[PDB]
Amino acid sequence: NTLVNCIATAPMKLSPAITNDANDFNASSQQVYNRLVEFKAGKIEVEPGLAERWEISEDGLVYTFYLRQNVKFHSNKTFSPTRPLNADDVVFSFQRQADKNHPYHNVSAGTYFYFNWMNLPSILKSVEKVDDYTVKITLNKPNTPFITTVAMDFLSIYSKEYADQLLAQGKPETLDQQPIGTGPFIFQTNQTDHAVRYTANVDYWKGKADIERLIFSITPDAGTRYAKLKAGECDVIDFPNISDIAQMKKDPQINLLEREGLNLAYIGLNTTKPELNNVKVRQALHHATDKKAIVDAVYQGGGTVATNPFPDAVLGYNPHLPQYEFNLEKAKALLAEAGYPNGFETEIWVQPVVRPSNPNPRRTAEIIQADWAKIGVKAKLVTHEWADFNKRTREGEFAAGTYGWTSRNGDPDNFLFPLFSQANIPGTNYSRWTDEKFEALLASAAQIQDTQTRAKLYQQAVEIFQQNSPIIPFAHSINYVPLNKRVQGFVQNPFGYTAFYGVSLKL
Repeated sequence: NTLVNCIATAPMKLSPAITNDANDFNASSQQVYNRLVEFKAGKIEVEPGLAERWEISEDGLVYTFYLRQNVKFHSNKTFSPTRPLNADDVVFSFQRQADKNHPYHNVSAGTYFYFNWMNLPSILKSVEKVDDYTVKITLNKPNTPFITTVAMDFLSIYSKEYADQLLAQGKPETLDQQPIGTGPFIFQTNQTDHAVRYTANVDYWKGKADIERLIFSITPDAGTRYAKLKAGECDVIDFPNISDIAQMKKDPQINLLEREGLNLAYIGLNTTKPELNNVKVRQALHHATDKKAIVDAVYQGGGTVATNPFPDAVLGYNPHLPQYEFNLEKAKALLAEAGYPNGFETEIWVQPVVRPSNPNPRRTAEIIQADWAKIGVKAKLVTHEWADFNKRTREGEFAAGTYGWTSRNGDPDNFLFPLFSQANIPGTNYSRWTDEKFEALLASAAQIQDTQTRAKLYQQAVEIFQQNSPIIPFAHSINYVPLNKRVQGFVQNPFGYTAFYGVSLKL
């Protein structure tokens, strides 16, 4: 049994702690490593990983992880472990990142993109060994999403024994280039070009994987990946051309899996601009945003109309959030009501660098421009280079624009706080909107543990946001995993990653 995974580009880094491109994770953390807790398959909730169990103190400040016993690291021709995983390995993995003086902190000229993106420098107070099987993590303030952060790829647990050996041997770089973990697959040290090869770990604590060998074959052309998948020369492909999706849905040889991405494409509105400061005007522009047309024209099937600022996989989703239905007549009337019988002139900043959240900002902008014009809003499309687009948006120069956001941990806090907190102006809160009650709900919700209590708080916060319409959500992208019919037991991951543990091959 050999699964062939055909990927578009060669993975740059085989070390999750120092990876920028989330696609590298599929070649390392996803097969070779484990985390303290792991996301349940297909879900955003966590379950025990290298921690067999954990406790959180009353105040939400202290996380205590009790480590699974008799977990072995892999070996290669350079390294054979003499002890099982313990707290030293966990402390090493966190501290390499958090402690600038740590001996491995600059190994590989490494940059801890995710540690910083998830705000651990400010959230994390300390990571301490209590005993060999107990790790105590203390936060600077309570943060419920932290438990899900711990399950993210960048917090994969490395072997300190291996790291100690390599430092002693004068080649610490090897830690990042020849990965050793506790995970379900072992990185084959003998490697060829245009491919990454793995073998099943017989000693894996969850039980040995069904598939004995994994080949990641670099196959740069989308059309070729598709062709080979039909041919059974690939079992899985990535970055399928959207043009091919419709026919893939008809192909007997293909099992096309799909689900909404944890992202949002929206029209941002600068609520400090004279006309856009007016809530009724914003509601009017919202009524004059043809979301179905946009999704239809722009995503060519690979997207869904957004009703909430996050998809229904996210905690707090509200299936009956009131909508500003597309109605130009109502839009123009609202504009008159707001004191603008002849509308006004404005700008729509077009995003110049395509992202998965929105594969065609230019066409998005054009559709909106045409409808807005019909209600007397004359919006010129404005082009900028990537860096300018971003910097002058953060600084509040824009009026309207085509923007997107992707959540990395999938928690409602990691949509609503970045987008709408006062603290993120100037910053990720492009619209500059704030509301005292809304901000209090976000803080309470981020600092409360109970799931259903959080969900109600988020639903309340989102209703306030919706009433004020500071941005106009229009789409979530759809992620696709095209599989050959032979592969069984693969579960699509909300974050987009591909894990092959638990997967089996027919025929």
